Amino acid sequence: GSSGSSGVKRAVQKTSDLIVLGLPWKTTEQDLKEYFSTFGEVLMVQVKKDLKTGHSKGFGFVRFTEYETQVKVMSQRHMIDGRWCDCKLPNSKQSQDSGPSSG
Repeated sequence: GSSGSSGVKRAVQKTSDLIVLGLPWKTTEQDLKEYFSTFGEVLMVQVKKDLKTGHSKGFGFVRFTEYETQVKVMSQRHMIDGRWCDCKLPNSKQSQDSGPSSG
């Protein structure tokens, strides 16, 4: 079958906001700051929540002070409150709107 890639999308870039998927509800922005702070120092913390049910979307945005910290974070996984969470970079697929919002 057709399968096999040589050198995945690799482009030079500096520290950037990382999106976390598989986050619990109990865990909030304030809690995430303390948890993530364990790796070093939290530079940015945010938790996305729905408006239909009010329950967290299960994902949010976070940024570390050191690029090495954020990079090493995305490399390995982390168990928050016994829940499985993964850190990945935001792609075109998900483009959170801001300021100028049509509507």
